[PDB]
Amino acid sequence: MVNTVNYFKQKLKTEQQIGMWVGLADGYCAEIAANVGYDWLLIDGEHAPNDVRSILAQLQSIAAYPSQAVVRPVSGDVPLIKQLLDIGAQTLLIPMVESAEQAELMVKATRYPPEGIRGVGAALARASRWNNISDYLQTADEQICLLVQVESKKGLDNLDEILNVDGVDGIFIGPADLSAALGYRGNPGHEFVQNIIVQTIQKIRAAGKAAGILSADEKLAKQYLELGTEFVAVGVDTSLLMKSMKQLLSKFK
Amino acid sequence: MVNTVNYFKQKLKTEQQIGMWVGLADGYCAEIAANVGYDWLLIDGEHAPNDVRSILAQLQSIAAYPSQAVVRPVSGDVPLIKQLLDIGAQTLLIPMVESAEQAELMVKATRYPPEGIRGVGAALARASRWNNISDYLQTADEQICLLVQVESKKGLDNLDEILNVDGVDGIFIGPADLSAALGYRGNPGHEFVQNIIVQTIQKIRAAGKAAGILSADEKLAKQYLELGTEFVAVGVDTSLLMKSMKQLLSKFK
Amino acid sequence: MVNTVNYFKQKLKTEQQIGMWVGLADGYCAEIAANVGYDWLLIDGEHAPNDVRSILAQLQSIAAYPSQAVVRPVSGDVPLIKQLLDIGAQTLLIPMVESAEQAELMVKATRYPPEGIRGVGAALARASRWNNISDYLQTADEQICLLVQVESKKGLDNLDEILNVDGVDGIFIGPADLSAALGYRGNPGHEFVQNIIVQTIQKIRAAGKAAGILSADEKLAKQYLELGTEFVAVGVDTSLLMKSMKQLLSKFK
Amino acid sequence: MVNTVNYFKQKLKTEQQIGMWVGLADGYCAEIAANVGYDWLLIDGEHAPNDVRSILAQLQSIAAYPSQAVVRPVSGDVPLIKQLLDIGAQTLLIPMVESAEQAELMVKATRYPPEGIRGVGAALARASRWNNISDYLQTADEQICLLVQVESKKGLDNLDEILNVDGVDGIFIGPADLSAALGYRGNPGHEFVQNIIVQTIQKIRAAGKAAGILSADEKLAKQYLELGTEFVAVGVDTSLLMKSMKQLLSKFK
Amino acid sequence: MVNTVNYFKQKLKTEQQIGMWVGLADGYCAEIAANVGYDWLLIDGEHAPNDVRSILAQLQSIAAYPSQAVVRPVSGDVPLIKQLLDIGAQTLLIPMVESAEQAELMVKATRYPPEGIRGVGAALARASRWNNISDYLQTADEQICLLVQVESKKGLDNLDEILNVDGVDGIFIGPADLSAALGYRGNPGHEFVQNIIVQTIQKIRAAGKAAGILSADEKLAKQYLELGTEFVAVGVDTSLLMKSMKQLLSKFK
Amino acid sequence: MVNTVNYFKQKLKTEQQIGMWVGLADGYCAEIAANVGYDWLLIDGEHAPNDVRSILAQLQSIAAYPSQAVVRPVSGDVPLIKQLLDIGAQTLLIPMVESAEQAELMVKATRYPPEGIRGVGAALARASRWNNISDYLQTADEQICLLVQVESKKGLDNLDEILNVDGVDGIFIGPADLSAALGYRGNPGHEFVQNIIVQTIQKIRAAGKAAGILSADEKLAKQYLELGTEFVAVGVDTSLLMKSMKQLLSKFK
Ligand SMILES: [Ca+2]
Ligand SMILES: [Ca+2]
Ligand SMILES: [Co+2]
Ligand SMILES: [Co+2]
Ligand SMILES: [Co+2]
Ligand SMILES: [Co+2]
Ligand SMILES: [Co+2]
Ligand SMILES: [Co+2]
Repeated sequence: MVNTVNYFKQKLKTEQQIGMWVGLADGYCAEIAANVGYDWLLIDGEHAPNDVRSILAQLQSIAAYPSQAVVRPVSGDVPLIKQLLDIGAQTLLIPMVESAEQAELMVKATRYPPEGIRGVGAALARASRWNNISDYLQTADEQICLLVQVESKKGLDNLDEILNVDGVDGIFIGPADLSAALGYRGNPGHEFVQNIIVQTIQKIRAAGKAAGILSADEKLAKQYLELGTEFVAVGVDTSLLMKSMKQLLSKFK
Repeated sequence: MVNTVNYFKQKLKTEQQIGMWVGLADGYCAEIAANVGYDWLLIDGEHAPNDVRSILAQLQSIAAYPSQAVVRPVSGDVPLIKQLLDIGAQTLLIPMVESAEQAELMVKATRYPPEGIRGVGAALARASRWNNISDYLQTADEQICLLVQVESKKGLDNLDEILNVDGVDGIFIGPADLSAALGYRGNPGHEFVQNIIVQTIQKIRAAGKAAGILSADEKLAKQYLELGTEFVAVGVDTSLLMKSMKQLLSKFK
Repeated sequence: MVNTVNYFKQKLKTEQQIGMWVGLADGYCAEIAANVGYDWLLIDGEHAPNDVRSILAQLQSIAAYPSQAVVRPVSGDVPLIKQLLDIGAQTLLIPMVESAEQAELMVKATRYPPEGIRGVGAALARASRWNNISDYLQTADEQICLLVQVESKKGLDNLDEILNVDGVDGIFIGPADLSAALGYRGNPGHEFVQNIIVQTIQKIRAAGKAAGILSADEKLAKQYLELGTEFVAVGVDTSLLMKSMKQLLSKFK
Repeated sequence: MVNTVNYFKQKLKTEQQIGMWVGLADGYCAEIAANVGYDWLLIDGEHAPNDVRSILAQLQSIAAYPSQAVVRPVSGDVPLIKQLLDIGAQTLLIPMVESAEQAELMVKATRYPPEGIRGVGAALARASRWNNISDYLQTADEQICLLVQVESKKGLDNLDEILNVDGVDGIFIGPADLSAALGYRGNPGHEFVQNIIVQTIQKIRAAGKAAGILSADEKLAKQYLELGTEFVAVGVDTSLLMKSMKQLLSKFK
Repeated sequence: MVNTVNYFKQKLKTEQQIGMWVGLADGYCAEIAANVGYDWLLIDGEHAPNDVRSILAQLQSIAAYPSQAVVRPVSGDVPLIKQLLDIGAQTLLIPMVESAEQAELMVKATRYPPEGIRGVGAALARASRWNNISDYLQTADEQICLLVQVESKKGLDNLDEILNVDGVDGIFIGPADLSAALGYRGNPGHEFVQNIIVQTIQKIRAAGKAAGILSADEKLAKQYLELGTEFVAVGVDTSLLMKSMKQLLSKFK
Repeated sequence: MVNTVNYFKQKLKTEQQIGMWVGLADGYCAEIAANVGYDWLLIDGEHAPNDVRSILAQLQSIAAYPSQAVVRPVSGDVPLIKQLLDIGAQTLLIPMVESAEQAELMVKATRYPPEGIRGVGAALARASRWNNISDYLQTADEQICLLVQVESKKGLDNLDEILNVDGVDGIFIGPADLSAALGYRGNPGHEFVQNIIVQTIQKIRAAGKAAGILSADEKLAKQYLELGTEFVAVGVDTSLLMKSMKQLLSKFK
């Protein structure tokens, strides 16, 4: 078997990828999302009740479908990153990255020694298909994609330094965390926050990195796509389930 | 503690109850549905991948919310009915009921001896809260609600006989199974099928039983409500999740 | 490896075995019960929310301890009996047995062809330790113990016929089901029910079969032990957990 | 989306398919087996500790790989067959089929009304991908494959009658059950049993049905393949795991 | 919907709340405890085999009952605190707190930016009921309760400094960890330890914070209640289950 | 009950113990491995998808068998070490230990106060069998075994200092991590790596510590055993499952 090609990583340079957030924390729900045709699915290990074992079930569900899986760990924890790579997550989204030093550690966390610090256990890993990918330890690094989130004042204070880190493939803006950090908690739509988001996207792309964001607001998501943003998540499974059920009940009250 | 009052059962005689089908087969998804404000939630043990233990998890999730739980077992199996009653399901929907003899057996299956055949194990049952409901064995039968499905030609051939069974609280029409049985599989909206459904609702209510149905078609659901139908399910969680995600992607293709 | 000796089965002829009912439906809770020193533990697949997979977890927990496991299936279902034997349950308690014909079918359900109808799949079974017990198919039948419950008027109407069935090792009286069947639901302590229970124990033992019963009432359990009853369950984990927590709170209200 | 093509079913007429028995009862273990390249994988719901939910996890794991899934239910139970078809199993292996009447019921159990009795719930089914396969109710029946086991004296007594059932795609011989039924329990390799197995394969193929069998004995498996047997399982995951670990330890004792 | 009111937090100033430790690590066992009538239940993520997903199941079980849930994480880990708040734990008990600097970080860990560092993901959170609590991001902080444990010499060495931290609602004394730290492991009942515990309760209350403790010793628990201690846990589910089963067996040996 | 004797720990001084790596992450698979007769089984929480709860299930499965369990946590995390000790793991293997300061912290992490920092919660712990081991807090420390991995250049740079740490019972060499660290990723069999491994084994034993290693290469494993290596793992369950299934298929292609 040849290593699974990371099409998400390649497409950061060739197209704009439409994403769906997956926080229903279940292999069955992840498969429903996988049937829709999103370019990427974000399995959320930060804000949904997921662990390594439930994330594995969802990677297994999604794997039969063309949608590319991206996993968000609860934090930039090196041993947790090791665990998510070995169950076969090829793209990671690291929340709350705030310095070039932290970004560089996340780069090393995703790469094998001697250049990085990813723990080596290919005999046990779904990532290598238990060494059925015979050259995995030589071909693994090439298909791993590292995305970091800028979503705090400290992240914005270190943006230019993070953008000079080789191995950071993309910077994703978190509007909820960022609007809260800016003293506009629950009000990311305010011009003060949106002007910072637009300037941040423009700086990310000017440094030759992919820019990403999540917005469930169709107008904002379309504006971000018009600006060239490479990976845009346009909704959240929990939100869509709740709103679809509420909108239906409202027709009958 | 006093036995949990079956408000669904009482409301069969006082109002029209709006329902949501729950087939995501998970305590977390069932809780999301429980927050919307449906009069009843149908935990589907027939057409969703559920078992006694996953149904228990969903009963526990939903129990904090006013929505009334209704459980559909995979068939009219007396021992499975016993298991679902003991985990605390107070309303059952029995699929593919086809004779007064089968309906009478379902009545007995839901009632304690000596009048019925429900196995007695109150020390172990969530239904009795492990005997924290001190008079459960005296008060249980009063709060159990039995619904049977008519959804085959043989069911229609025995409709008047089923409607004379004391202990059948409601008859629910299954349009998918019924349209297939009539040789209109996938086409319940045909006049041939709909004229039979309307006639059947009228006969159910004329016999003093509650009538029920599911339709994700807003026009048909509203027509059934205009006809007086007492318990109408107006959508399905799996369907709403898939459609909401597809409609969103179509805005960005 | 030699087949696991069924000490419960041997001890039916040599001592009085004290039992604990296990309805907490969990490997962790079953292990806590296994540490106490009961002669037998009843994993309840009838009145607790158990399935083949949760019963397996509990057999695995209990297996490190001297307590003998007895499993109760939800009914006398031949294919379910096959499944419980292959995960390694060596003693079964069949609820609501009502005829010698049904008892004879339960005997055959527990024995390999050609004499019985137990499905053969030793390569897959924990019972054979996946054929690490090399002579399992020759030694299995000898260590299987069949217990049947008499707990209805029909069971009492067929008691002498059930007691003449070769392969029925023990008859267990269910006081909850039996008192309900007799029109004394929730009142097994009444003399009318107790006189029938005592006569039934005396007839079971006179026919050379082991007699069994459950009572959480210490006086009744001691009376049953004085009468020679071979397997007496003296309490229920769910009941003891609830009562211990209530009694403690009552000291502080 | 078009309905998943059942390549196993097509290949019954064009090649000899090599199978692996999957009884480790786990999505992770099923994926390991799926990477090897077997033509078919048998998810065993009869002799491994599986239920609808664990079988679903395994179908989801295997679905990313070319290996075709076949599911064996615990018995020819119509409602369980409905549940396994809805989670998306397209090929079923029914144990212990013993009459043309039972084989005909299994045919109807796998087909929609009005010609069959498969319950209709496409909105909830992974089989229809929750109606994302838009024409599922018209295209489903064509891709369902029914295999029945002949593995008892009564099955052999009804072989010619079972072989005349339209809709039975294959007859699979169970050597463990059959050798036990014949009074050679644990000794299927005896000439008395093997002559019956060879004669039975010849009759199945002479009637234009596919013949199948399991043997972990390489010589017997190769003999069955030389006889033209269409679907041959050549080993069992639990057996291979145990033997590989024992053989390794024996090098070091 | 309005944010769930934290009655435990309010009652720290108005009454003495009686608690039960929940370490059976299971939604079913947590529900049994929830039925008893304790003022609070401690879901132990430090000393029972719990994770975010098993804690969620227990929050869902308990939520239908008046008992207030308190969750203990395995350590004062900021990302784990984020995960437990989002699944809807409103009161946290942080073990082994040893400085005002660590206590201040735990305060920030429980509050949204810009004043704290709690990660913002309300669309995904049971805490916000997936934004069905429409003003959650404005109302959340008010209903969060932070308890810290003093249970080491370093904790006692920083007691006055911890008691001056605004946002620490209560200090809980851990007698097991504290007696071990003092060189009296397994002997918290010694006067040397008890004089320190009483002095510590007095200092906690003198500083205007709530004092808490666990003791399964009825005399010590009543003494702590006489001293004004605001939140007293009086037993442990695992302990009560084991002791109740052992006491029963001892009546029959 | 007396504390479970750690025979693995004792045998470090009296014999050479043969090990199997257990990464199938499942109680059922761990039991299969436990039946084979390995001296020790390594439950891998670093490179297999395990968490505290799945490791508990595996300890419960294995506990009925003489094979000694060793658990590898994902990293030398003090709170995770506490959790693994409380579920009853008596031998820990800490990956990537790189200093005497880190080794000394791991020693303290495994011992109760006042000499160590292991959190005290014996009422809740399987380790104490919920205090059914009445003297657990006095007898626990004696039966705990600490193994640390040297598998990086920094570990080799601190080998003599790690070997002087009292409480380190064994040093285990990780050939995958070490060969990668040395710039021979995937090529541990190179003489440059093997000469370092042999020298490292000789130094470990010269300091009076137990030496350990994993190799699935029979020749290398036998060489390490001839050198006196005290604990040698000779294979991996995931590898043996994959290779056994591939080797079988290759006989039939
Ligand atoms: Ca199950
Ligand atoms: Ca978990
Ligand atoms: Co964020
Ligand atoms: Co239907
Ligand atoms: Co009974
Ligand atoms: Co068979
Ligand atoms: Co403590
Ligand atoms: Co390593």
